Amino acid sequence: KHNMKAFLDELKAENIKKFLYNFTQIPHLAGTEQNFQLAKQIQSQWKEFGLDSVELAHYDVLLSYPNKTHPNYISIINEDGNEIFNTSLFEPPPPGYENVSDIVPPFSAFSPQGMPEGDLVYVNYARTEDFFKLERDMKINCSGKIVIARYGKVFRGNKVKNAQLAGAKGVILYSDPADYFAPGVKSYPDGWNLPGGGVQRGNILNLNGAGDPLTPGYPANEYAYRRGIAEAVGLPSIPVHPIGYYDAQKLLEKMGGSAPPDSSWRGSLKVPYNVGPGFTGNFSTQKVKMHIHSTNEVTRIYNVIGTLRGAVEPDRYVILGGHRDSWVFGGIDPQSGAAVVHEIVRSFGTLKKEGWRPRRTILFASWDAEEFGLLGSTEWAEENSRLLQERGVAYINADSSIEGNYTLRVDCTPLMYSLVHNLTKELKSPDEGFEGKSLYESWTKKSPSPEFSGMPRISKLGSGNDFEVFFQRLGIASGRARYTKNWETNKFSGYPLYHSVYETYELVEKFYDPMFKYHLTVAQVRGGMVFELANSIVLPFDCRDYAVVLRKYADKIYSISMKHPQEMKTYSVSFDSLFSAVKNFTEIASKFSERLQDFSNPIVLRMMNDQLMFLERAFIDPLGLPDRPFYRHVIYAPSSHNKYAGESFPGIYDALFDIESKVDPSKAWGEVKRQIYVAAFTVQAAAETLSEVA
Amino acid sequence: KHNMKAFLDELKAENIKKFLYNFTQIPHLAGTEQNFQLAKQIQSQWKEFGLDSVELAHYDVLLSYPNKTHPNYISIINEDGNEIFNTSLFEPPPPGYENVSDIVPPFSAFSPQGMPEGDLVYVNYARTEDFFKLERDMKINCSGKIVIARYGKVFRGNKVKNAQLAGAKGVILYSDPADYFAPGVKSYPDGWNLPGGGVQRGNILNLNGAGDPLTPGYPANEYAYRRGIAEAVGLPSIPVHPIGYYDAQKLLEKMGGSAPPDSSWRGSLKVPYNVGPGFTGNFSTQKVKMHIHSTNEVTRIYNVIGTLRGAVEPDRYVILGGHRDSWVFGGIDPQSGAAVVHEIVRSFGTLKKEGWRPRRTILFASWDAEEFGLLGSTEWAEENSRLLQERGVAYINADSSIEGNYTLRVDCTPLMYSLVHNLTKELKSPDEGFEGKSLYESWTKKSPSPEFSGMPRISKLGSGNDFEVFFQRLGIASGRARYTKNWETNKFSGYPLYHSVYETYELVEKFYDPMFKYHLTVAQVRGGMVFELANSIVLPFDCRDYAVVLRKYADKIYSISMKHPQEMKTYSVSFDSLFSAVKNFTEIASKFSERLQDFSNPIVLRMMNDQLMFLERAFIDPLGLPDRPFYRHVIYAPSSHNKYAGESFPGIYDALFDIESKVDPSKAWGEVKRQIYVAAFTVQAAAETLSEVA
Ligand SMILES: *[C@@H]1O[C@H](CO)[C@@H](O[C@@H]2O[C@H](CO)[C@@H](O[C@@H]3O[C@H](CO)[C@@H](O)[C@H](O[C@H]4O[C@H](CO)[C@@H](O)[C@H](O)[C@@H]4O)[C@@H]3O)[C@H](O)[C@H]2NC(C)=O)[C@H](O)[C@H]1NC(C)=O
Ligand SMILES: *[C@@H]1O[C@H](CO)[C@@H](O[C@@H]2O[C@H](CO)[C@@H](O[C@@H]3O[C@H](CO)[C@@H](O)[C@H](O[C@H]4O[C@H](CO)[C@@H](O)[C@H](O)[C@@H]4O)[C@@H]3O)[C@H](O)[C@H]2NC(C)=O)[C@H](O)[C@H]1NC(C)=O
Ligand SMILES: CSCC[C@H](NC(=O)N[C@@H](CCCCNC(=O)c1ccc(I)cc1)C(=O)O)C(=O)O
Ligand SMILES: CSCC[C@H](NC(=O)N[C@@H](CCCCNC(=O)c1ccc(I)cc1)C(=O)O)C(=O)O
Ligand SMILES: *[C@@H]1O[C@H](CO)[C@@H](O[C@@H]2O[C@H](CO)[C@@H](O)[C@H](O)[C@H]2NC(C)=O)[C@H](O)[C@H]1NC(C)=O
Ligand SMILES: *[C@@H]1O[C@H](CO)[C@@H](O[C@@H]2O[C@H](CO)[C@@H](O)[C@H](O)[C@H]2NC(C)=O)[C@H](O)[C@H]1NC(C)=O
Ligand SMILES: *[C@@H]1O[C@H](CO)[C@@H](O[C@@H]2O[C@H](CO)[C@@H](O)[C@H](O)[C@H]2NC(C)=O)[C@H](O)[C@H]1NC(C)=O
Ligand SMILES: *[C@@H]1O[C@H](CO)[C@@H](O[C@@H]2O[C@H](CO)[C@@H](O)[C@H](O)[C@H]2NC(C)=O)[C@H](O)[C@H]1NC(C)=O
Ligand SMILES: *[C@@H]1O[C@H](CO)[C@@H](O[C@@H]2O[C@H](CO)[C@@H](O)[C@H](O)[C@H]2NC(C)=O)[C@H](O)[C@H]1NC(C)=O
Ligand SMILES: *[C@@H]1O[C@H](CO)[C@@H](O[C@@H]2O[C@H](CO)[C@@H](O)[C@H](O)[C@H]2NC(C)=O)[C@H](O)[C@H]1NC(C)=O
Ligand SMILES: *[C@@H]1O[C@H](CO)[C@@H](O)[C@H](O)[C@H]1NC(C)=O
Ligand SMILES: *[C@@H]1O[C@H](CO)[C@@H](O)[C@H](O)[C@H]1NC(C)=O
Ligand SMILES: *[C@@H]1O[C@H](CO)[C@@H](O)[C@H](O)[C@H]1NC(C)=O
Ligand SMILES: *[C@@H]1O[C@H](CO)[C@@H](O)[C@H](O)[C@H]1NC(C)=O
Ligand SMILES: *[C@@H]1O[C@H](CO)[C@@H](O)[C@H](O)[C@H]1NC(C)=O
Ligand SMILES: *[C@@H]1O[C@H](CO)[C@@H](O)[C@H](O)[C@H]1NC(C)=O
Ligand SMILES: [Ca+2]
Ligand SMILES: [Ca+2]
Ligand SMILES: [Cl-]
Ligand SMILES: [Cl-]
Ligand SMILES: [Zn+2]
Ligand SMILES: [Zn+2]
Ligand SMILES: [Zn+2]
Ligand SMILES: [Zn+2]
Repeated sequence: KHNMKAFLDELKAENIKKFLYNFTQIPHLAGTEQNFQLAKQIQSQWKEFGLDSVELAHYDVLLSYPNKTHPNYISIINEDGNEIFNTSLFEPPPPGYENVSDIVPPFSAFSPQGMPEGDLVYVNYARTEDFFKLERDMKINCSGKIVIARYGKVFRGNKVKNAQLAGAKGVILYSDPADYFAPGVKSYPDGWNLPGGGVQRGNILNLNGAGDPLTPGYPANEYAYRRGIAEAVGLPSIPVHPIGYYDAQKLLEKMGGSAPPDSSWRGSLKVPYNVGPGFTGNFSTQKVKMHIHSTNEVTRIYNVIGTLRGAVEPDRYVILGGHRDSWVFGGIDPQSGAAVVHEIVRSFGTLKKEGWRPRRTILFASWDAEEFGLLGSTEWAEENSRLLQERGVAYINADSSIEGNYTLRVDCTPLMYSLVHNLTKELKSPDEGFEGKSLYESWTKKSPSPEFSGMPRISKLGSGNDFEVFFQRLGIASGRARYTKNWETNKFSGYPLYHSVYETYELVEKFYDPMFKYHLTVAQVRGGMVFELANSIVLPFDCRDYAVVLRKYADKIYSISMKHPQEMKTYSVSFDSLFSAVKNFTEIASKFSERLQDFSNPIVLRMMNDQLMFLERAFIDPLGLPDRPFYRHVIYAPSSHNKYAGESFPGIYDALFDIESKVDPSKAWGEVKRQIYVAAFTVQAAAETLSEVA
Repeated sequence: KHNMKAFLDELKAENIKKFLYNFTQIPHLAGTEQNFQLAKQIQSQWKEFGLDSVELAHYDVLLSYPNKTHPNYISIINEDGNEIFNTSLFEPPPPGYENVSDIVPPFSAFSPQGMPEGDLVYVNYARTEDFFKLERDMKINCSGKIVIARYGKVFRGNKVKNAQLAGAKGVILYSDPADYFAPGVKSYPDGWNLPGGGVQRGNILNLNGAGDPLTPGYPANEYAYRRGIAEAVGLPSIPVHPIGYYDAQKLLEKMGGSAPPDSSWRGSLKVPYNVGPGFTGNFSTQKVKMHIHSTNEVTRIYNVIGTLRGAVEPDRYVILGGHRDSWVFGGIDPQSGAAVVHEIVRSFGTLKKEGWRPRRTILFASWDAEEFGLLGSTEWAEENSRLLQERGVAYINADSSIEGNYTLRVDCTPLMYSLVHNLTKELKSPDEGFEGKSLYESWTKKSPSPEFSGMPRISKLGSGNDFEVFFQRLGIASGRARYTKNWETNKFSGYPLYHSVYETYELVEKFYDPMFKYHLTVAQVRGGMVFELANSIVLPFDCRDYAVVLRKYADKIYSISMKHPQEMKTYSVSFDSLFSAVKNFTEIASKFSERLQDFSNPIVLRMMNDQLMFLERAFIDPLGLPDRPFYRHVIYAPSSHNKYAGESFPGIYDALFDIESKVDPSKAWGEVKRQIYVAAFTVQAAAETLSEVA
């Protein structure tokens, strides 16, 4: 038989291992020849595997690279202008790779050029609340200063945005061992920790969903009109560069001015973590000088798009996508994901060669330039938005399959909660001590829901990966799943070797997953989800799960507002409409579920499948969120303080944030009321898509 | 049998006559009790007629009314401040209606209040080219002047916008007998011409598709947040008032300054049509003073929405809609249309009572507040946009059925051209001399296509009626049809009694259509279109007709650009991408048509019906046109110079308009190139929705 068990049984850990080795021997940086060659290899192999069509979709997008003959570095400079200490020009390469060429040195992609010189201020994680503490409580002014911030907690582009608005003239990002060195584990190559010379690459854009900075709204095809660089979307205005903790120690050790305000500001280095500005007495005349010479360049990128045509509903698309470009070798990010996608394609293709096809069309994507701002997925979605609008059932992302070996991590739309619970109850746990137990059992034990007993945690979607355009712009039901660590406070910081040269095949094979059993489990989860979405007669979405969360989110946003009772009285701020809409959605969803269970009629079925498919779509507002036109989902958006985190009722949340500091409370509370109206209307309008159609 | 002939045969001229009489005995001004009572009557009757459900959908929108105890008028004032001539406070009511109460006096809806006093400048029709002539050629400055303009040629809101930007401090609109008095016909009540005391009411908003000025984007429901009046959309900034030609003569007769520049500036009154500014020598010290005291008021409006549920595809909607609110009695506008809709509902209901249902759902709408800016249709579409997006097959409008007795007039999407041709070939011509001939034959003879021999003229859609939100915002295939006059130069001016108290039942019964045969023909066209759209197994849309027009429109926009060859050389302005996209659309449409003719499989059928339905949808750009976010169709928009006219490739057209006057030609030609890219992309993306789906 050709059922899900047949699909799942065909997946093999040893194939995932072979693919991971094959994809990680040389760097695959976006825009480079190496990565184009890998695209062509994947295209050829997906064809061999049995897909109906496999094409490359190319775009010409703005990328950023260091200047090979004018390298980036930071100095401490004396009053005579002598550079007395310099940060490293490259990470010491790992054993056996010291002769690999074209390893891009650490840099912050899209930094502007400059050579700012100044006094340092230390800003902890450079979060919104860290700058509030500095400027409001400690009365420290960052204007004209170079800020030094530790990586962790929030997306680095948010740090840079925050520093820019505080008036900084430059930002130095570093990896503190508090966040990137687990106690009792050795540094690479002897363990999975970051060494003092390791550095985390990554872009510092704030694109808010736009994709290529030069072509917002439209694909960057051959005839595209491009914005001038001065009008580009999302580019930082001050130079930025990342460094390792050996170099950070040298910059932080001489810091003077004010003591850290409390222990949450101190990392694990042997320095005081003084906030500054500037250095202690003896070194008061020394400064820090940055030298950044990176260039932004329009560069061709290539997505591979494979199609497995549906037997019954070929005009309904289930998409499994993940990226292929990496900063260096991509041992975890992304090739641990890409190897899983490759084995999933091979398995579906095996069934296809035996005469099977899925009910609905499955599209498989190998995206390019994810590391430079989700560029490949977003340009392709811009090109194909009308097809995706009207035909897109679901998107499952497939970046890194592992970031630890402890338990499952899942973020997805509520419409997928029941699917994930049911699938994980049918899969074997790979965990020590849970032999013979379901993955649902191990996951629920290790990562309990904060809300419900005997349920696992599933988080909201924000941004930070290639599902963003599908979910936040287009309103296609999306999900993601991987294996993770037990390090809760580090959930947005990345594993220690994230975006470093040290993330290699050997890292994964020696220290993360020697038997590739966690990779196999992730392949079963991602592939099983795609299988069910593409083959179930009724789409496997439960609208009642959205009703449950909407009440949760309404209670939460009401509780934030209720911190300001006198203003709610003064400005007549009522959440009554939003609770009414949620109540209506709950009632209508319950009645729809009854009809769905109670309805031989393929028109009623498809009518009902269309209601299920367009339900996520109903939460899209074609006017977008305030000043973020490409974030259009009214229930979820990436947090304005941390792109990696999802925020619920984002338009209301942002209207309320720090509202006590707004100079015109009438205007500010008016906009809260406006956002309550938009949210109440949108929830009611989504509910009504589930009513009887006539 | 229950087929289209059965539906068409059930329609009766004598019923349309009875309904028209019933709907025109008292005024039905939007927001008044009279119009709410008519809504309730229609709701009850549509229920009686057999519809499955009939509901009222109400909204609270900004309307505008004169002040009953502080009337609007214009004076000529002497230097001592004595008002020596006053315009009328009301139109002399027609015979037998001199005791009807609540006839709203002539006013321009949404005029601000004020009492500006100044010198007159005469501006012909106040078109963009009339102001170019005044300011650029004649060197006459309208700043601080009161402008007097004749109605005709373009939407009055465009006149007001133009006058405002020329610096006018007020606008007086009047009906010149050149445009509103056909030679050799008597004035009402003895014929269909406008008497010297008649006045055309009408709104002067420039909403650009927004609907209620206080709630753009969202329905004006009970909990809506409203903009403050200072932020309202589309309100004029200077007072405006309309007058009849007896009063105009008194204002124009003393005009001095410059002679009219040529004969196209002279109307038919016995005055010189001097442009001014101000009066001739003896009267040079007299001024004109306006007194406008109208108020804008949020007021409840009511749409009636009737549903006839489809037997096979109940989640596909064919909509027949037209408005019910009138300025006064609405003899032609709108009740000649509403009477036709009423008889169409009665006929469909007769079939329903015999056991028939249409294949797809038919929705019938009686819209409110069309006269105040398409408010009822637009608020309802805003409320239901997600259902309409995903389920809307077509919208057929049904305002005035007659504006003459000469031949048919049709404006519709190219997707409906073949449907209209085929239907009209099967209907009887009602015209004298064409007894026994088809309507297609008479129509083609009287209104030949400028492009093709043996074809009739069908025009583009712009705005001016309730189809606007469905077509220009949502991208639902739309059409309209009525009987018209033989007066080509008057095609946007309105029939002589347009929006006057004199448009009564007697006007229609005596002078337009005594046998109600033209009304019956229009009912057969509108109803036949709805019947075919709701019942044909394959949707009756021909994508190849869009391919033909797209080439026409591309040739036309290229030819406009080619008036500037040196700039096209300098700025490398190429239309190659747009012609490539049109060529691709033509090829793909041809192949789709082959499959459609060549494909027992209801999934392939519906898949193909969905491709047909979403084809109009593909021309929508979710970012809208420049500074007009609610006009989203890339091929058509209402002309920026005349809301009644449709413009093709509007984004390119507006980028090119008057480009030789732009101060920064680099920037201006850059934006032309941007608009070519958007249009080429959009045409290619629409073409690709017709490709094989996988
Ligand atoms: C959740 O679904 C429910 C339906 O079960 C839906 O209920 C609707 O609520 C609206 C708003 O309360 C009701 O609107 C009323 O409609 C009547 C006519 O039916 C009007 O007369 C009312 O207006 C009068 O009263 C107002 C309030 O005092 C005054 O402001 C106004 O000036 C008038 O005096 C009012 O518009 C509507 O009837 C019901 N529909 C039902 C029960 O079928 C509710 O809106 C849904 N929630 C959301 C957020 O959409
Ligand atoms: C109408 O449909 C046709 C398909 O029948 C479609 O043709 C496509 O045209 C584009 C643009 O010309 C082609 O893009 C090329 O793709 C190749 C790889 O396939 C690239 O190597 C090309 O780039 C090189 O050449 C460029 C031009 O000199 C340089 O600017 C560039 O730097 C490179 O040197 C180029 O991107 C595409 O291959 C075809 N696809 C086909 C034939 O299948 C056409 O685009 C459609 N029209 C519209 C408006 O969409
Ligand atoms: C906007 S352009 C982004 C470009 C690039 N993207 C990433 O590197 N993404 C990594 C981030 C890893 C650290 C944060 N972890 C989470 O956010 C997280 C949430 C849920 C689940 I299930 C798994 C992981 C990733 O998603 O794996 C960048 O950020 O530089
Ligand atoms: C933006 S709010 C509009 C509110 C209101 N609308 C109308 O009165 N509409 C009348 C206009 C009649 C004169 C112009 N004729 C055409 O445009 C025309 C084109 C094609 C065909 I087939 C038939 C007629 C109408 O459509 O009948 C207004 O204009 O004050
Ligand atoms: C990754 O695997 C691919 C596929 O097996 C290898 O590419 C093949 O290499 C052989 C020998 O050079 C050629 O004959 C084939 O044409 C290639 N097939 C393709 C590209 O589809 C590639 O060598 C492997 N890479 C590494 C680093 O081991
Ligand atoms: C840090 O790097 C800089 C740049 O290479 C070094 O400064 C240069 O030193 C050379 C040789 O002494 C001079 O000829 C250059 O003019 C210097 N350039 C600049 C910009 O100062 C510096 O010596 C290095 N510092 C340390 C401690 O290694
Ligand atoms: C997850 O599994 C549950 C348990 O089998 C499914 O819920 C059952 O669905 C069937 C078919 O509609 C009903 O007859 C049962 O009453 C349901 N049992 C319940 C709710 O306890 C559920 O549909 C599955 N979720 C999916 C497929 O998304
Ligand atoms: C228009 O026609 C309607 C429907 O026949 C008339 O309304 C009816 O009037 C009678 C007598 O007053 C009542 O018994 C019914 O209840 C009404 N029916 C409705 C409202 O559905 C109305 O009188 C006619 N109007 C004019 C001006 O002739
Ligand atoms: C035009 O109308 C105005 C306003 O009613 C008339 O002016 C008024 O005349 C009365 C009686 O003589 C005075 O008491 C008012 O003070 C006047 N009002 C204003 C604003 O001037 C005027 O007489 C009318 N002119 C003509 C020619 O009929
Ligand atoms: C308008 O009528 C024509 C003439 O009957 C229809 O075109 C025919 O359609 C049938 C069915 O697909 C084909 O077999 C013929 O070859 C067509 N004849 C032609 C093109 O000359 C046309 O489809 C009708 N238009 C509609 C229904 O929108
Ligand atoms: C990189 O730096 C070199 C050496 O100074 C310079 O010649 C070249 O212009 C730079 N390349 C760029 C800016 O792309
Ligand atoms: C910070 O410093 C600059 C002076 O260089 C000043 O313009 C700015 O207002 C200061 N901000 C605060 C909060 O002191
Ligand atoms: C794998 O799990 C073991 C046992 O709990 C742990 O000691 C090891 O550190 C884990 N590896 C990683 C990379 O987390
Ligand atoms: C209308 O005019 C009267 C009489 O001057 C005045 O009392 C009232 O305020 C006005 N009504 C309005 C502005 O709605
Ligand atoms: C028109 O008149 C005013 C002076 O009242 C002036 O400000 C404006 O620039 C003038 N425009 C032209 C074109 O003369
Ligand atoms: C109706 O047609 C006749 C004959 O052509 C014409 O004389 C008459 O004016 C028409 N009526 C109207 C209102 O156009
Ligand atoms: Ca783009
Ligand atoms: Ca509105
Ligand atoms: Cl992922
Ligand atoms: Cl109409
Ligand atoms: Zn990644
Ligand atoms: Zn990454
Ligand atoms: Zn009308
Ligand atoms: Zn009208």
